[PDB]
Amino acid sequence: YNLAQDLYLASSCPIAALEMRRDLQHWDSALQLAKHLAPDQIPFISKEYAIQLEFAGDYVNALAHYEKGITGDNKEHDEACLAGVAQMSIRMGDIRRGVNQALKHPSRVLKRDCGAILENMKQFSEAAQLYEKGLYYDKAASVYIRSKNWAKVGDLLPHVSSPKIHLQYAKAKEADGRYKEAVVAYENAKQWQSVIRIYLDHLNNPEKAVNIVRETQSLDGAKMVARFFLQLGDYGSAIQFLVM
Amino acid sequence: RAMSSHFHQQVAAMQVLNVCFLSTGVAHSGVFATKDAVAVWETPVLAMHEENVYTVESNRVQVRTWVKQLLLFSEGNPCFLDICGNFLVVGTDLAHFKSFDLSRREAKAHCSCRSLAELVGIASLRCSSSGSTIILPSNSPDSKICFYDVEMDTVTVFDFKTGQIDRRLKNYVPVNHFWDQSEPRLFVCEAVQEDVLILSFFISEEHGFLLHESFPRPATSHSLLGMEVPYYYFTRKPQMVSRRPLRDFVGLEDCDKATRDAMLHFSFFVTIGDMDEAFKSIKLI
Repeated sequence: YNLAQDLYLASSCPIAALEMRRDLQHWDSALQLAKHLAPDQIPFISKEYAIQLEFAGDYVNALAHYEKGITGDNKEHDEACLAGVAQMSIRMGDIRRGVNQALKHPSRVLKRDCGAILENMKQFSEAAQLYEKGLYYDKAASVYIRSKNWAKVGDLLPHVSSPKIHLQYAKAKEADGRYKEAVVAYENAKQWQSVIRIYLDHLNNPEKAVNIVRETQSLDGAKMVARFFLQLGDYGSAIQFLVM
Repeated sequence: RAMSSHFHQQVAAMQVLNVCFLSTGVAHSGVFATKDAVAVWETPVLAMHEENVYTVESNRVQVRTWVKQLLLFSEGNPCFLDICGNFLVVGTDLAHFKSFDLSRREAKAHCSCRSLAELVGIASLRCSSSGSTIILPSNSPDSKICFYDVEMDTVTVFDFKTGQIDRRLKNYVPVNHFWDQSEPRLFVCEAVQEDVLILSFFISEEHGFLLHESFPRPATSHSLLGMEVPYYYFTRKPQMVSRRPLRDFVGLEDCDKATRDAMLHFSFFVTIGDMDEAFKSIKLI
């Protein structure tokens, strides 16, 4: 390939050398050649170089070539380069600038991957903001639980589609002892297992307990509520109120 | 004779009794071979664990010098020992087995007694380095193969005839099996046509079981001795050890530990189908 390039430059179609250097993934040599033959390809090739630098873990040069691969015409290429710059700056520890470019990029996928990157740096708040920006309420609730900021967890719960986070937040409330947000979370967690337990223990509403049994086929607390509430002469009707 | 042959810690022993330390490349009823100690075997199965001896008494296991530790079975006479990593599986022919931890000074029962019959005779048992995966039900061997999930406490049975895995190659029956000495998720199986073919699989918890490699047994080889990175080691038909580099592992035999681990990840993600992750693993190579 060295001799092939040396012969190509002396030919009447010099750009062919660039092509083979581009075809050989020799992006450094391709950038060296493109300064003479095809400068319009200077951005694209540079971006590709950074991509390889990104995949080789050499983020420092990846940032430089991403910011050096910006154009003024190809909107998609510019957006991809900006997303790369954002990811690199985030991985540079320049978290303020990185999240700044993260905010100003119209692509939810960038927020999706940037949340994982922040989880790699374990900055729970930034990951939560990034996830909640585009569409990811569940991941935002997960990282908020990691940060134990249950206010935002409860804010996201109406949009949270993950019952596991509902279960975790309900356990947190059980630790807090409110036993009412816990009930709603357990119901959203498909966890009437704990809803009937709370109605047996905390709210002490046998009528709502048996209504839960009738409307959801609650089993674990089905006999237990009757056992606790069978302390009356006519409470047999209660032990039959659970359909035995 | 049966020619009881074993392989462990890059040491291959065949009863003749050829011993090959392939790490150093030095060649000299049952035999068990490690780097330092080789033990020949009143026990159905016995082995060395450094200087420990796994004597198998009636419904009992003991360790003594060249009496140190005792373990009681409540479960048939144990007759299947396999030490890999820091975990030993002790199994019987009565559909029961246990896994004992060896990361500490003495063997402690990592898993309680379990009933294979309740979940599903036993041909043989083998264990991984991590010990979280624990087998062929049966006195001819059966096509189905059972693996006991210790952590999530279940069993997975793969049928050779149907190619289906039940959670609780169609004309081949397993007769021997082994494990890789470094990756707990890499398993191997020798299947004889009811000729002989070697099937390597990867056990991924989040995906299930994967078909990693499927190759006919080499002509010079007659039994599956096992593997150790990066070679499948077999007992050669009369150096009586035949080492075949793995199909993906052609060319990186002399690489360092990091590179071989990365391309191990490559092969595992190829079995998964995770092209991107295998690509990332190869990236540095």
